[PDB]
Amino acid sequence: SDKKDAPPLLPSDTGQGYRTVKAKLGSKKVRPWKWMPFTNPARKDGAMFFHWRRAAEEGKDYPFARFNKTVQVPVYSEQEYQLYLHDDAWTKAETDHLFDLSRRFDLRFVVIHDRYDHQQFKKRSVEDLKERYYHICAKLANVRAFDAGHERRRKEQLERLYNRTPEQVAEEEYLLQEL
Amino acid sequence: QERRWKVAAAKKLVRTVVRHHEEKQLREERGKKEEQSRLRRIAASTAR
Amino acid sequence: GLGDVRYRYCLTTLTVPQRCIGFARRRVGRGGRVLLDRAHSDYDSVFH
Amino acid sequence: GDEVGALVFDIGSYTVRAGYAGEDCPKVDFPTAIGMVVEGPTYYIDTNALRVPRENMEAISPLKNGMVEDWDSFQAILDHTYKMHVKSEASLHPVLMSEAPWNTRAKREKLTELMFEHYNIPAFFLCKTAVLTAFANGRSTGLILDSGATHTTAIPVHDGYVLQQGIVKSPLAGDFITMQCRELFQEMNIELVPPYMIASKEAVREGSPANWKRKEKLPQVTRSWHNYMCNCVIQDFQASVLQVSDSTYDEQVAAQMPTVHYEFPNGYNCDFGAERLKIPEGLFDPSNVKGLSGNTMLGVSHVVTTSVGMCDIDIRPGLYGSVIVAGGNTLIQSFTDRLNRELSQKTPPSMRLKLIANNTTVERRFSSWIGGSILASLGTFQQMWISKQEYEEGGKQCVERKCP
Amino acid sequence: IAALVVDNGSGMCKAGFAGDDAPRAVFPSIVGRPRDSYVGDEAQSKRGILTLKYPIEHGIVTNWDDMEKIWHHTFYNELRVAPEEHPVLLTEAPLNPKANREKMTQIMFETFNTPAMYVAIQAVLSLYASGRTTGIVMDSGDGVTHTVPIYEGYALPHAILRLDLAGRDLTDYLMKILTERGYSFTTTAEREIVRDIKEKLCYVALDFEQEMATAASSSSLEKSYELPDGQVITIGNERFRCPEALFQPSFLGMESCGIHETTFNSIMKCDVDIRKDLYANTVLSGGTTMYPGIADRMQKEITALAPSTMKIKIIAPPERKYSVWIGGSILASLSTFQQMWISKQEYDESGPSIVHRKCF
Ligand SMILES: Nc1ncnc2c1ncn2[C@@H]1O[C@H](COP(=O)(O)OP(=O)(O)OP(=O)(O)O)[C@@H](O)[C@H]1O
Repeated sequence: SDKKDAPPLLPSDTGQGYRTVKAKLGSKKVRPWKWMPFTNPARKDGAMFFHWRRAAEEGKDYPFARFNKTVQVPVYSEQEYQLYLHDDAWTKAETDHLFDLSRRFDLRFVVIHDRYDHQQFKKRSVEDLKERYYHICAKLANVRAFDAGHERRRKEQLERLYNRTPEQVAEEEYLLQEL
Repeated sequence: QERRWKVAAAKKLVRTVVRHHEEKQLREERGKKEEQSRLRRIAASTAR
Repeated sequence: GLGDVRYRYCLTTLTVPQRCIGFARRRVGRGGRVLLDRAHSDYDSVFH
Repeated sequence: GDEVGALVFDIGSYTVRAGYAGEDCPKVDFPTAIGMVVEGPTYYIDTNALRVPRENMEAISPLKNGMVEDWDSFQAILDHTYKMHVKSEASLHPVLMSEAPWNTRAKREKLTELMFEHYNIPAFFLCKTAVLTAFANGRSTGLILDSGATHTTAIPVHDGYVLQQGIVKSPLAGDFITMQCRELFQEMNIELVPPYMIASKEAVREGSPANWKRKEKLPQVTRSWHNYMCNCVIQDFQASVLQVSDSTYDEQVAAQMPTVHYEFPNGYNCDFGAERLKIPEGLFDPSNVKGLSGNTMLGVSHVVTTSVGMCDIDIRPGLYGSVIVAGGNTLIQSFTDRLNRELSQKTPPSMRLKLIANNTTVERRFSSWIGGSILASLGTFQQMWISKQEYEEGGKQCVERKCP
Repeated sequence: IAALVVDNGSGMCKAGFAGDDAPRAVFPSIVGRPRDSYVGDEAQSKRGILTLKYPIEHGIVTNWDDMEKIWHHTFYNELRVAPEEHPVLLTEAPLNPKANREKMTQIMFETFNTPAMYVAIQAVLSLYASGRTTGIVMDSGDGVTHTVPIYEGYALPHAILRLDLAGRDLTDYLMKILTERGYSFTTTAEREIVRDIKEKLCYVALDFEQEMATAASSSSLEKSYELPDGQVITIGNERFRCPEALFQPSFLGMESCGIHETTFNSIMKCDVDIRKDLYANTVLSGGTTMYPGIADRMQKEITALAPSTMKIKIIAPPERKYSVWIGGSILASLSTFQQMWISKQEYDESGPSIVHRKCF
């Protein structure tokens, strides 16, 4: 945002005094703007909203539709789960719930786990979901044809380092640099 | 940034308006004083 | 420094008000208007 | 061009903020409370109809800590908002309402039902108040400390989504300080003349009991209404007098620092010394307080530590780089710096910890609404709104399918 | 060349050139649709064949075709100036919706082909006329009253309070009291004669019960007034009971707080630090805020209401009714303001939303 500094500088035409630009403005006229209804092609349901546009671009298209990209999701209903997307600890219900939720939260694993329903299904950590998603993607790749454990070691190493009591933090960090 | 620009612009504009009013009042006071001194100098020129 | 990737203010000089404004970076606000942001750098006095 | 005719409603615990998308500040800010009279909600709405004394009129709040307590009173609040402050019939304007993350999902469903069915707005959306407060500052990785009159809470947000289970709730809020100053009034015997009777200002020097007269025309007022107005008076007192110590409260320092002066509505005036510094320490350490001092009470620094800890380290470093303080209670003088030192002690400074600067009344209260204004005019966001034709099934299924 | 300062009141339209001390053209904001279209100056004379509409209610534009016609009249008849050759400064009530400001910009640039435009808040312009860096503005305009706190020229939108009584409904209440007197004034012409009676006679009393006692004890309050029909009437007790309604809206029958109470409310809504400075600088603007003695009644009222420790000063210059137009003229005459105009290029590229990017 800012750090409490001078105000922004904005474009202006009527610097000087509209005696300079009297001619440059009088000789031209504006393109007629209109409040026009539009429907974004990115909308699965064809709802319509208003906004200001030039009345020569009316109803053309919504430039932000190109931001509507989505990441893929695997598919299985009756037999692909048993044949290819096999599992022995996760039910079809839990896998489908996790997959729909991952689409909800666009494979943002942390908030995915945050939502992961702990009372419709048994508890588990983020890296379990991450590695299971990797496994399902690998299986899909095979039919359609770095290490989670070290990440757990990560979480525990950071937890130990930070939970370290302040005096030990200072002493060890001294010991850290001395050698 | 727009809020910052608007606060700074309102400050500058209101303070320029206050400046306009103060300069105007000082100009009227100076005009009265100058008229008094001009009449005094005309009196001095005639007496002289 | 900490190497923040977004706060890339830099020395700039305008053309009509031809002077070194100091640390300023360019941005597009609503309506497609290119705005220069600014810092109140401690170098502010050096730019005389 | 990214804007639509969007209205951003941000109903917190104290005041309702209604304004148009793209607006720098909320258009209107009038209190959550609302008047009542015998027959349904025969009524009185904003700071102009909620203050004139009346024959046995009673004041209630359709809200409580942000969750709706009476949907009919909420509906009439909204009706008056649209009728006068925004003065545009609601049938055309997309709306996005802010709800506290801990507000029930069923209440979100019922709110959507009321909105769409009755008011027949053509679009809708929901996004949490903490989410919107972090929205205002442009930060994906942020930690929010919201503290209004009725509740104080700390909530982290990453990727713009709340860590829904990472919610910390602490009644140590504006009402906590208000009760503390109330017991202060009682202990040193302030008689709280309500401003609405006083008609004379025979003021007196320091400490003396000021003289005054009550207007003969005054009719009887229900106790709830008088309670509300004197509560507003003591809220003004909270704003004016309270100050927070930089470090842990000390008696000798608190006495040494110069006292401050407050005058009451009737002309009674008094000077405060160490008590004003002591009071916010109650928020920062509930133990010293009367009654509301059990170990169950959790202070600000403990609240932030608890909220930060409950989330794993994949985002905790992000929380380190930005601590965002919003809501009313954060405006107590020198509260933010005290919180900053408090966290610098509680949270190991071993890694990168920064605050995020925001001071003024506009920036703290309305940062919840400012984020909503930022969203509503956002170009990509226009696809997200719940349309009426969508609503036909969305109010039930997609009010959750869409708004996390 | 000169900038056009058109102030769109709630029943009174003021126009003139930037730098002029007073609004040259003042005409009521009436528009009539025959039973062609005519605006106040001719509309007020053409009533018999005409039905009169107001395009501004409570300072917010009601419908845009009538306001279009008001601006057409303003320029081409009252000012005779070409809109294509002069910059235009428009003033709109505080808390005007975004759509209304955008439509104002659209109407100006599209229909009237103005080269440069600006929309400024009426209260801030009244402050400019007063000439104070910070202040609280009480503008009892033509159709609505607004209490606007201003810090460093920046209007604080959250604290602005609207109370929906002002000169017009006050005149209606005067018509009520005047029927109570035993007279009768119902027609539009009779309503305007009551308007003239209000302008000539009434005042804001320093003390209500005291003045009731005085009126009962003394007949001196009675003054004679001459009607267009030729007869003569006397107005006494009514001279202040109607203005008294400002501070006790219950007299109107409206169920809201009075002017001084609403000013207290607005002051409270502002940040505590600047409350002292707002107290020191209270500005009375608007058309119906220029009753005699109203300033002193306000002074006593908010001395009583406000903490006795803070000096309340009431600023009500003798021509406060035009203070908004004078502020507009001062603003348009500034060299520093010239950089704030909205040019044709900026509307052409950014559209009506440009009014919000640089013109608050
Ligand atoms: N100067 C002040 N400093 C601190 N608190 C203040 C001040 N002035 C008023 N307050 C009180 O602080 C609170 C203002 O915040 P408010 O209750 O409006 O927050 P909110 O945005 O609605 O959030 P929340 O969901 O926490 O209630 C109210 O209790 C108000 O009485």
